[PDB]
Order: sequence, then C-alpha cells, then structure tokens
Amino acid sequence: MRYGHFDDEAREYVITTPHTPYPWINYLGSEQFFSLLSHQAGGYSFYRDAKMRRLTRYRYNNIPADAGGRYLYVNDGGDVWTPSWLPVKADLDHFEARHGLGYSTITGERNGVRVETLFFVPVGENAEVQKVTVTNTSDSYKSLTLFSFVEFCLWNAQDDQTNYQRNLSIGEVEVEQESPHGSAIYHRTEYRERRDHYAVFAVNTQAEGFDTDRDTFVGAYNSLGEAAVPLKGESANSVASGWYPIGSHSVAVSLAPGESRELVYVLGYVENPDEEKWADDAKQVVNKERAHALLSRFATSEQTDAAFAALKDYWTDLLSTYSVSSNDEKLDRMVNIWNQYQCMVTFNMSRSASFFETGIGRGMGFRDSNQDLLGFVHLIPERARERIIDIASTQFADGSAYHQYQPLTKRGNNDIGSGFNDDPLWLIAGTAAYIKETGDFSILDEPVPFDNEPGSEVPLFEHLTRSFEFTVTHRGPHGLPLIGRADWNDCLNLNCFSTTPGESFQTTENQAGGVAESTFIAAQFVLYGEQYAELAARRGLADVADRARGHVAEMRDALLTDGWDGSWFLRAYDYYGNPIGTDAHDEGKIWIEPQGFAVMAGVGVGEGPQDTDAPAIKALDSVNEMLATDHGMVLQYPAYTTYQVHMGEVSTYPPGYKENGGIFCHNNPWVIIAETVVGRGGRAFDYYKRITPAYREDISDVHRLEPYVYAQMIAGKEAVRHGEAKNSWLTGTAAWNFVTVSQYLLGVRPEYDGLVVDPQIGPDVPSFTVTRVARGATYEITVTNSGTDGSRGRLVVDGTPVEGNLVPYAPAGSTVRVDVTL
Amino acid sequence: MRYGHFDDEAREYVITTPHTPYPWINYLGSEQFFSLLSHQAGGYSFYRDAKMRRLTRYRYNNIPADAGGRYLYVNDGGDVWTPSWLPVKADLDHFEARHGLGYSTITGERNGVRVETLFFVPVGENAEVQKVTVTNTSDSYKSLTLFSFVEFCLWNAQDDQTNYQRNLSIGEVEVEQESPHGSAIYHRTEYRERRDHYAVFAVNTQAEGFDTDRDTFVGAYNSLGEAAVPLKGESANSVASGWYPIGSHSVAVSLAPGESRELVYVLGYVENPDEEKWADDAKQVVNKERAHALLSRFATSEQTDAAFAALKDYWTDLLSTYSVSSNDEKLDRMVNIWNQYQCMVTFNMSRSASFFETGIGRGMGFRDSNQDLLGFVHLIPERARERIIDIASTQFADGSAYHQYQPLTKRGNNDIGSGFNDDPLWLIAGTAAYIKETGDFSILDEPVPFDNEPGSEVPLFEHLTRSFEFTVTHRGPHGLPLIGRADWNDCLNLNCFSTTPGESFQTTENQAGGVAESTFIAAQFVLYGEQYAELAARRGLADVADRARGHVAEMRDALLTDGWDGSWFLRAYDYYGNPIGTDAHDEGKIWIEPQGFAVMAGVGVGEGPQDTDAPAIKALDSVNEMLATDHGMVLQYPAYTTYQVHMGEVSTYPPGYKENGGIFCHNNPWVIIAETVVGRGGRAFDYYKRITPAYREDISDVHRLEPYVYAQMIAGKEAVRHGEAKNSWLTGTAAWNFVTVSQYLLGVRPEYDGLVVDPQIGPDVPSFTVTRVARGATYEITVTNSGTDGSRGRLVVDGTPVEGNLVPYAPAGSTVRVDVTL
Repeated sequence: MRYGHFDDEAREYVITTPHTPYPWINYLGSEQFFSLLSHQAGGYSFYRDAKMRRLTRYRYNNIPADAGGRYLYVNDGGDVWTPSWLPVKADLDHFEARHGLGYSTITGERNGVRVETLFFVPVGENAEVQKVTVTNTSDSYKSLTLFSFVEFCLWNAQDDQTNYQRNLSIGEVEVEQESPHGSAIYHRTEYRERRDHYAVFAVNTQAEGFDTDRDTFVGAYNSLGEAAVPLKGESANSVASGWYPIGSHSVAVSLAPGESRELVYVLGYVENPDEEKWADDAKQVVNKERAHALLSRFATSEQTDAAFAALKDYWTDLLSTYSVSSNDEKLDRMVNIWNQYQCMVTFNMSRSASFFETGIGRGMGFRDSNQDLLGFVHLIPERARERIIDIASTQFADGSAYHQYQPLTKRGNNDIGSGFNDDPLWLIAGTAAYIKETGDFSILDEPVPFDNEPGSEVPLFEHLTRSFEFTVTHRGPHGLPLIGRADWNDCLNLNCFSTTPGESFQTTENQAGGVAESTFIAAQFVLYGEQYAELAARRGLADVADRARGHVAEMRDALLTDGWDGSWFLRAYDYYGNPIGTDAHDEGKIWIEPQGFAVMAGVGVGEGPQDTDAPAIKALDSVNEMLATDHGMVLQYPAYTTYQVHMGEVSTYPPGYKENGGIFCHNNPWVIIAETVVGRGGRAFDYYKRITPAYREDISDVHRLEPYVYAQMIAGKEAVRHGEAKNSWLTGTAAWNFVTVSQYLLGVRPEYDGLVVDPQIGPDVPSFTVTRVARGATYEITVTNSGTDGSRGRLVVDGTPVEGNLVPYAPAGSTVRVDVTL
Repeated sequence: MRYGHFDDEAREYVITTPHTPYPWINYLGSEQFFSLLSHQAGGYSFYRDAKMRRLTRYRYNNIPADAGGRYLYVNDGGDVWTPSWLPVKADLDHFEARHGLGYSTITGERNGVRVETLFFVPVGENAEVQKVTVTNTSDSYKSLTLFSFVEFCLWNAQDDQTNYQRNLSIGEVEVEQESPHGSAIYHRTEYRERRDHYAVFAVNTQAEGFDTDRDTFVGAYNSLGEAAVPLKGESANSVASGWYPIGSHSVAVSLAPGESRELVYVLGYVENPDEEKWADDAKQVVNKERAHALLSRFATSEQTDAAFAALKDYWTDLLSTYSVSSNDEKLDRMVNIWNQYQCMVTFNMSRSASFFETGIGRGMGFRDSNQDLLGFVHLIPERARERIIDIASTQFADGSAYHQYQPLTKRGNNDIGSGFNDDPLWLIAGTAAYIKETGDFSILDEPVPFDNEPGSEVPLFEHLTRSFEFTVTHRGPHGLPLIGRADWNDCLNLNCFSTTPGESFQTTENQAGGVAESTFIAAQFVLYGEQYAELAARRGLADVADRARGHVAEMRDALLTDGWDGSWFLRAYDYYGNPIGTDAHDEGKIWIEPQGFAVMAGVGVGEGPQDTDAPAIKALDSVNEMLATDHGMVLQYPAYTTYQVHMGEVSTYPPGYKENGGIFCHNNPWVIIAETVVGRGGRAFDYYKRITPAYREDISDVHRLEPYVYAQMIAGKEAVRHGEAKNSWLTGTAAWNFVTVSQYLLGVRPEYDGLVVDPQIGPDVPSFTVTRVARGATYEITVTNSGTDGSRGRLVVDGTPVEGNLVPYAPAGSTVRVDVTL
C-alpha cells in the first residue's frame, strides 16, 4: 500500500491523503534557520540552535500526534476548517501535500473554497514564508475570514517545557496592526533582559483583528481543533501577559466565482546590536527596523515568487555533481534526488531535531561527523574541509577523540568525554575521502591544535598519525584493538557491568581495566590504516608508511586467526577474554558489523566469487543465511532473550529492535559494499533494494515512515513489528547508502590519481549512464552490463581502449567520454 | 464568583462544575506512593521519586490543559461519555468533584446512568485504588460497557519525554485476563534488564476484553475525547510492542432501574528481590506473587471500605494537635483543616510535583527544609527530628550549607553547591522550633557529620555554632552579612553580572569578591542568633551565649544605622557598596523582606503602637502605604522597568510578576507577624485575610487557582493580571501562615519553659477557644477579645489568675483550662 507517489519532474513526493501511517516531514532552511514541517503543517522552526533559540512550540508524543503547527482556520459562513486537515479534521473534497527540496505545499478544499500554502525558508533569510492562495471554486460569492495561527516557544525549549514556576510569568508581545505592509506581531519574551532577539509574525495586508493569547484564541477546555475565536468568526484582539503567547491575524477575504486572493505570511527571526535594541529612550519598545526591512522584502507575491525560484536554483545547482540515467527509475530518483537531499540535510541538521529526536540535545558523534562527510563531500567540499579542521582541533594530544562533537560551538562535550576506541580512526576516513574528492592535499599542512588549546598546533597530518598510533598502542592480548566504552556499536559496553537503572551504559564503567577487544576496530584499522599509509608515502614519509603497512599486516593476521570463528568473524572478546559472536553460544552467534567491514578492508578475500573457501565468502554466506531478511540484514542473531550484564545496552532491547536484532540500515551498506568487493553484484543490489526508500514505497503501510528518506532501523525478524521503521531522516544511513550506490554498485569513485570506474550491480540494470563532475571536469560514463558475478568493467576512454579501471583526471573544463563493458 | 464550596463536616472542598478557571488538584498518598489528582481525574502517580519511578504519563501544557488521567469511558447503547467530563466533554446532567484529605470523589451522570469514583492511596499500600459505583437512575433497563484507561510512563519521566530514539522500542506488558480476582495488566518495561519493579493495573471482576496499546485503543488521528475502541463498543485486545503501553479493561454492566454496581480498580507498584524476579526458569515471565497479594487485599467493596476508613482515621488522628473554634468559620477551616493538610503535603512532596512543578527536579532548598518544619513539627515531631539530623549532616565544616537538599538521598546537590549566605542560619531556626515544641534538648547531643563524611561527627549543637560563626566571619564593610549568591530572595544576585541568556542567575558569578551585603541576613542573624544564644546558655555555655548576644547587639545597631534608609530598612548594599532599597532611587524604593524580618526580630520596636516615632512603626507604615494591595503586599515598589545587570534575575520579570513586584505569600507572614509584635492586631488579621484561601474563595474567578490552599505568588499591582495566582500547593507559604495564625494571631506558641498565650488578632474575632495538645497535655484556651491595639492578654489558669503570658507545662495526661482577657 502507498500513500502517494513521487513526481520526478518536480522533484517532489506527492502525498495524496492526510491519513498516512505516521507524520511525514520535510526540512526547510539551508543556512542558519531551519523548519520541520509535516504533511499536516506540524513542526517548529529555530535559528541555529534547536535548544536555545526555538521560535515556536511543538509537542512530541501528542494525542494525536503532530497536532500543532502553522494553521490557517477558514471560516466560510460559520463553517470552520483547516486545509492541513488537522487540527479541525473537517471532511475535505480535496487534499494534497507535496514535499520538495527545501519547500512544501499543502492544499485543502472544502465547500468550494481551495487553499494552497507554499512553505519555504528563503536563501539569505532567517525566516519561514508562507504563500497562501485562496480560490473560490464554487458558483456563488464567498465571504471568508482567515485566522492564521502559530504558538510561540520561549526560546529555550528545555526551560519552556519544565521551568513553569518562572516562565508562565514572562511571556511578552507587541502588536502592530498598522505595519508598513500589513499587520505584525512581535514575540519578545526576555528581550527586556539578556536576549538581543525577537520573532515577528506578519501578513502582507491589513488584518481585521489579531490575537496573541492562546487561551483566549483557543478557549478553555478546547483543543486546537475546536478553537473558539475562529468559530466565533472574529479575533478577540487579545494581548498576552504571561501564559502562552501566539501569533494570529484575521484577514477578510471576499471572492466572486472563480476568483482568487494571494497572501504572504512571514515568521521571522530578528537580532539587534545591543546599542540598537530599543526604539525609545525609556527602553520599553523594541526596535523594529530590521523586522520592517524583512517584511518589505516579502510584501508581494512577485517578491515571494522570485525567492522561491532562487531557492530552486540553489538546489538545482547544488545537486549537479553526480547523476545517473537508467532503466530503473527507482534507482535513478534515489541517486539523483532523494539520497543527496537527505545527505545535505544531515549536514545542516546533524542529529538535532526530527520527529524522533527532540531538539534538546545539540551534539553528534565524532564518528558521525566524519561518516556524514563521505556522503556530502561531493556537494560541498569547502564546507567539508572546514568541518574536518573543526573536529580535528578538538582531538586530544594522545590521539583520543571527544566522543561527542558540538557543531554550534566547535567543541567536544566534556561531560561525556573520550574512551570509545573506534573514534580516532574515523578522522583518517574523513580526511582521505576529502582529499580523494578534491585533490586538496594542502589540508594536511593546515595547522590544527589539540583539545582546542592555543599554542598546541601541529599539521593535520600529524593528527592522522596520533589517530593511527592510538590504535597501535591500545591493543589487547590477541593483538586486536581494545574496545573501551564501545566501538561503532554504542550498545556493546563490555566494561559497564551496570545493575542500576538510570546509569548510562555508555559512560558508566563499574569495573576497570579488563582485556576487552573489538574485531570491528580491527577491520577499521586495516581499512583506514592502509589509507593513512598511502597519505604518508605520498607525503614522502617512506619509513612511516612502511611501518604502517606492517601493523596493518599484523592486524589482518590477527583477524583471520584470533578474530575468526570458523565460518565468520568473531565480534569481540569481553572483559575476561571470553569470545563474543561465536557459534559456541545459543545467542548472539553472528554479528554483522565485522563481516561487512573486514571484507570491505579486503580481509579474507580470495580469487573470485566462486572461491567459496575464502573466509570472506564464508562470512558473507553466513550473513545471508543467518542475518538477511526481506527487510534487510539484522544486527546479530539470535537476539538475546535475557539481560547480559557483561555486555551493556545491547540486550536491554526486546528481541528484534535496535541493537538487539534490529536492522540498522547504516551497517547494511558495509555488506553491500563487501559483496561488490568479492564480485557478487546481483546480491549486493538485492540487499540495497531491501532497505532503500523508493523500493519500499510500495509497502508504506509496513515501513510506516517516510517513503522518500532512509531511517536508522527497521524492526528485525524476531520482532512482532518486523519491517516497521523508526528514527527517520537524521542518520548516517544516508551517507553510507550514497557511497554504496554511487561508488560501488554504479562503481564511480574518485581516487588520488584518477576516477575509478568499476560497476558491480548485477543483471537488473543492464544499461546506464553516470554523469560525474570531478576536479573541474565532466565524465560521461556509459555502461553496458551483463551482471555476471566476477565480471569487471573494461574501459574505453574517448574512443580508445585502456587497461585497468582508472581514468586519469582531465583538465578542468573538459568532457571525457568513457564506455564500459562487463 | 465561586466554583464550589467547603463541606466542613466532611473535611472536603466541593467543586460543583467542571468549568473551573484552572485545573484544581488534590494529593493522594501519605507514605511513599503518591498521586496528583485533578477535579477532572488528571494527573499521575509515582513511587518515591517522581523523576525516576513514575508509573503514569502526564502532559504539562497540554491543549487543552490537563487532558490525560484515569478515565472510565461509558458506552450506553453507543453514546460514549466520561464522568470526569473531560476528555470526552459530553453534556452531563450532574457533576461534582470532592477533594478531601488524601482522597477525592468524582461523580458524573448522563442519560440515566450515574458513576461515582472514589480515588485514594491506602495506608500501608503503594497503590492507587478506585472504587466505582455505577447507578441506573432511569426508569429503563441499561446495558453498559465501561472501559478503564490509563497511560503508562516508562518510569524515568525525563527519558520518557526525550529519548524516543531508544524508548519507542522498549515498552513491554503482560496480560492476565484470568487473574485470581478479576483481570490484570502488567507494565514491565525494562524489567528484562535492570529494573526490579513493575506496575499492575487491575479490576476485581472478569473483564470482557483488554487493550495495552494506546494507538489501537485511541485510534490514529484521534484525541482521548474521541477514542475509537470505546466508540466501537468492544476492546481490541491489543498487545503492546514498543510505542505507548496503556492499561484498559472493558467490563459489562447491566442494570435494572435503581440498580447499582460496584467495581474496584487498582493501580499498583511492585518490586521483587532479584532472586525472585521470574516465575519461569527461562526468565521471560514476571513473578506475580506480590501483585496477586495486593489485588487480593482489594478484591471486595468491603475491603476497600475498611481501607478508606483507616485513611480517615489516619488524618483524624493526625490533625488533633491544634484546633480553634470561633465566630469566624473561614478562620476555623483554614486553621483546623486546610492549612495543616497543606503543611503535611509539603513535607510529603517537598517541591517535586504539582501542576506547576513538573516532577523532574527532586531537590528542595536547605532553607525550605527548615522553614517547612516550622509548620509540621507539631504534627510529626519524630519525623521532624530525623529531618533536622539528615539536613545538618550535609553541612560543611566551615558552617556553609548545600543550597539544595535531595530528600530522597539525604545529600546535598554538588552541582549547585553553596554560597547563599542566608542558608546556614535556617538550621538554628529549625532546631529551636523543634526543641520548643517537643522539649527534646537531647537532639543537640546527637552525633552529626559534616558533608556526610565518616569520622567527622560532632554534636548537633556544634553545627549550630558553625552556622552562627559563619555569619560573624562573613560580614561586609558596614557590619552586615555578605549576601553571597543571594539570600532568601533567589533573584537578588549582586555578584552575577550576566549578559548571556541561558546562564543561571543563582550560580553564575562573572565577578569575584565585592562587598555586597544583605539586611535580610542581618535580621535573620538577630532573630536566630538570639535563639542560638539561648540554647548555648541553657546548655551551660554562659560565655559562649554572652558572646553571641554581643555580636547580635552589634548587628541590631548596624541595621538601625547603616541598614536604615530613613522611613524603612534598606535591602542591601550592592557589589560596589551602593545601596539598594533607598528612597533616593526611582525604582525599587522599598522592599518587604527586611521590614518584616527585622521587626519580627524586635529591631526598632518602641513602647507601643502609638509610638509612631519608633523605626518599626515607620517601616511598617511605609509597608502599608507603598506595598500593600487588596490581594497582599508586593515584594518591592516600584518595580523595575528595565534590566539591572548588577542585580540578577529580579528585574527580568515584567512589572508585577514573581520577584519583580509580585505578591509573595511566603513573605507576607513576616509583616503579619511584625504587626502583632508592635501591637496592631486588626492590621495583622487584615493582611492575613487578603492572601488566605478561605477568604479568597469568593473571588475564585480572580485568584484562578485552588480556593483551598496557598499559592506561591499573586500578581502584583503593576501587573495587568493583578490578583491572579501562580504556583499553587507546594510552597513555604503554608508553613509560615500556619505559624502566623496559630502562634501570633491566635497567639498560642510553645516555649522551652511553657506555652505562651499572647493573642493579637483585632476586633473581628471577639471570642474563641484554642485546643492545643502540648508535651502530652491538653490546653483548653478560651479567649475574650476587645481587639484594641496594644492590649495584651491576661491569663487565669485553672481558675487562678497569674502574671505574664506563660503557662508552665503540665504533666502528660492532664488538662489545663486557661482563660484569657484582652
């Protein structure tokens, strides 16, 4: 079952009913001001910091879900309805919502009145704009009144929801019914004290009335769906004093048959320098100059239309670096549009706010910053370089990393600390990705401090050295890296030993020392230590590179012996040196992470897909038998049915959810890539479709969440809810899946010395063309594909056959045509 | 306008409409299990810790307010309604809610069917019980289905509202439709891991069906007022797997005209020792022995009735220590019932959870702990003694105190720390009050550590010494105490200098040192410094005592000179030595706290109420002229109209709210006590009626909150909302007003050597009798009162006239009749 369809031409998802399985959202804003917006106009906006600068209030776990947002109550002769369906839930003759790139439109019609609203954050503005079009679709005259509505938040959302002892007495507003281009309301809570900012909520016409007090607009004992003011048919003109400020205007709208009217509403964020705060000598009236200027740039449909077209041009030009054309329009839409959009949004939003993440936490993982980079470095390489320098500057001098990074402050979280021993190597991963994409080896000479300490600067390359050496000097009894608090898997806490509720599994370590080791870090060391070695050699450090290849070699031996269970890689050794991820046990026999990543690193790979005695093939075959499902590969199997106190968070989930038997879409890509590595393209693409949004659209009633973006986790086979997704949008899944399909399935991936063209996608995509822009040139790669396991691409560059899979980088400006046959 | 009335005989407030100006609540539970219950059945319950063991979920700032609780959906031939009115809001023929002591009843009737629900937490049980009586009041036969409903919380309420990325996957239940006395649901989230507790939700009859999944019961896109399952008329028998667990049973109820039916529902909290968690060797089934036992003690109406009757005995026996009988039945009910109820509830609940405090924070002020004591010590002296020892044990060796005490752990909060220089003297206040009430001087010899350090114990009395000496060695340039981060006034922060939003005004000190001084601590030192000297002398430390009297003398002089502005006391000297609270300024001319406290201490008191040249009378006359209003006395005047960066939080509130011009009901008692001290009874009683719930009941439409308990703050004269209250129930206002009416207006107060009888209440209460139980005897005090300013009571004891106002304590068991004339 579907609840809409894609519109590829318009680069939108078109939702054709209000009755989706869950609220489906979009993100607006591409610089500093962001909005979450559901297909029912739910959500909120904030400037930079969703915790400390939220303009508007939103309730998570509302009954029903998502029943606050930007509403427009229509009163047509005493019948009240909203085009967003919620909150009033009147029967509409028509409904559609379209989520596009940085905008959405929502349209509702009832009793001969159509209302369409376009919501977007314009480039260069800290504001959410709504262009509303009202149309009389009947054969008689209409007299309407439209009441806009938005509920303010008192800026700090944490305080807003908890400190009512103070904050029910601080709500303040100013009202401006005769504003230079219409009518406006200013929310200025705490402007009298330390805030240099306020919010403005305005419309570009004379409002017949206004309301700034929720309780007055909505009425006692009422829900938003039963708001009294709209039902009365006129604003109460209320002025807030404490309690709950809102922004609402009534606008009178008369229409002949077939007539329409346009209106432009603006919700804006405004900051004044300290010495320009006040309009008046007595300091009681906010200085609205900047607010009037913003409102003057959106006083007409014409100006609003142009901003929308500049928006569209931003995204069209943004997503013009990698594209594909094929027989598979599901593949194409994901690759060309929705996967790249999703990766940009993860850049912008980090892990801040979604309909699952509540916007109070402002950090993200160090490892997430680097990994997210892999997916967007082709779109915004200068922002990427900056990011890398930013996070490397927080790194400790011993090479250890802050586990949590705070993008807003460019600092590591001191409360959480360090100790997650996979963190340091991800910096090599990011840096190398950046350099391969851009060729900017100069980043390695950039002076970068440790723990942001002035005077401590060394070249970025040296930070790479400290990351590498950290692993070498932190190994256990079998030569595998010590795991510390956890590795990529935040729930594998082998030094925790917690029996007290409330204690954090990640940072509590009730016993010290121990010999706990991770095979994931081992694979990560083999993969990224080989990248560091390459950078070192290229840098001219011959010895450094050679010792590095030495430790890497040692680590691949360690993995194939002490890291190997017989038919798959162990997951770890625990605090007392007993194995985890062994068929010797009833539960947790096989874990996916090491299988994927170790093979990605080339460990155990033999002569080809038919070399079944190769450890890589045994492992991937074991993954197929034991972990694969119709909805993806689960994390481990069997799942644990009782608490394993020696293992931390992992067994606290019911079987089949999150880290205890969940499908993490973030780590499936590691096995998809591994499958292309050993030569089984068909299998790899199979696995990719099972977790990818365009292919899961036909089972929307099962996925539940948005059919146009990846989610973090799909319920596993041991769950009653097998197939249902949670934690949509903000996830590393986007990046890793883009890397997988663009670089390994389609096979186009930048190297230091050239573009590698190495497709492995199997028989389902017989013909396709990739257009890639790299180091200033365009590469048109046309591929004819038999899909045979083990068949690799032979290249013809500009008419002449070449050996190998590497296409040397052409001068900027040029166009290189590559033909590939396999 | 009123929304109900007191039923004095029943010791209940009777709310006769659902349409109150705000949700009005009661508290259930007297030992370790507590419930908040509104007059619409809203609220929640928890065991000990409202942050970390909350059984059920409640949404603050819901639209509408308070729309989740313990509901019973009635389906009468397809019509669905709830007796609590909300959430369905169907028209009822009758509605009533009665809030009594530790119990409430709610009754609703619609179309020939009446439902009465008694809610209470039984003594000796960790459970909320509901006795439901359903009655057919029509002339026709009824066949109904009743659906119970409650929404579970995932125990840690902070996590519950924030960490959805984990917690939408962990909800677990078990269902037992064939329970030994009916049907039961178990909420067992995280029992598989670290939790040794679960919740049970049960009814004492065979349920037709059940539901444990919210979204199934309620339905997509619906509010609780619109729940699908009740409207369908049959349970869905949903079994939760993640998302939102609930407890619901359907029960069939057929009734002939006039016929009734009784049902008992239990919501219980259960812990099992770790050895006994599981019923099965595979560790998948909770051990239900303890829940079956609880359910067996409430399997019948008769059992329920006994338990209810034992609760009543609990409260009847406990409120038997102070009582009054007068012409004034508003006075009587506050003194006899509501003020004392409120005081016990603050002991029980601290400052944790109300409809304004959200139950996430679990501390209270060190100062609040001592002050609250003053109000409950006569009821529960054995618990009082314990509390004093617990809080004293956190005190630092240099005499400083933790500003925030955590009652659940008996520790100070280490994050907030110390530095509020009024804190240490409140320990003397608490300890003296305890000793005056009980005569237990032995508490002074108890060994008590500092900062809960082993080995550090010294006698309690020595803690009093360190508190005293702390002020002596922390005075400023004028001899007055250094204020530190703040004093009683949390918002007077003279060492903050904050210009950054989000920084705490109480703990941030952007400047070090300075010379900021407080006249409030000065007064506090004269009052409790003398209380310490008295204890020192009685203990035989004549030199110690005399030295203390000397420092106290110096301080009195310093208040009367450097602390004196001309017609009133200053409030403070700021960081640079400039005065605060002087007529020389345009705003903040006079502040109430020093005026009350200093006169309470006898500073400036003259020869009588006619001695209008005495500084106490000038100060109090200033208070009357500049601070008093129809609703109480505001904190200061005029309020600040712009931000005073040198003063902290005070001027951030708009004029007339909280600490900027608000009425603090907590500090009004100080001026009320001071008026009795100087001899102006009518004036003191005037002020007391202005802020007291029984007297404000007739303006409930202005007060807004509960007409039966004190609230922290009533909006001041400079507020548009002058008269409206916020922050009801959990406040020191209760204790201080109980002290005021019981010990100074009515005039009966314990001393070390006897009971003082010194009424000072004015002409409005011409005659009255106080019955007081003290040191094991009953004092029967009959008063004839002219109410003349300056007239003090002359006493006859058991028929014989005596001098002075002190009645020496009789041996226990005896009864003493004291006649008083003034």
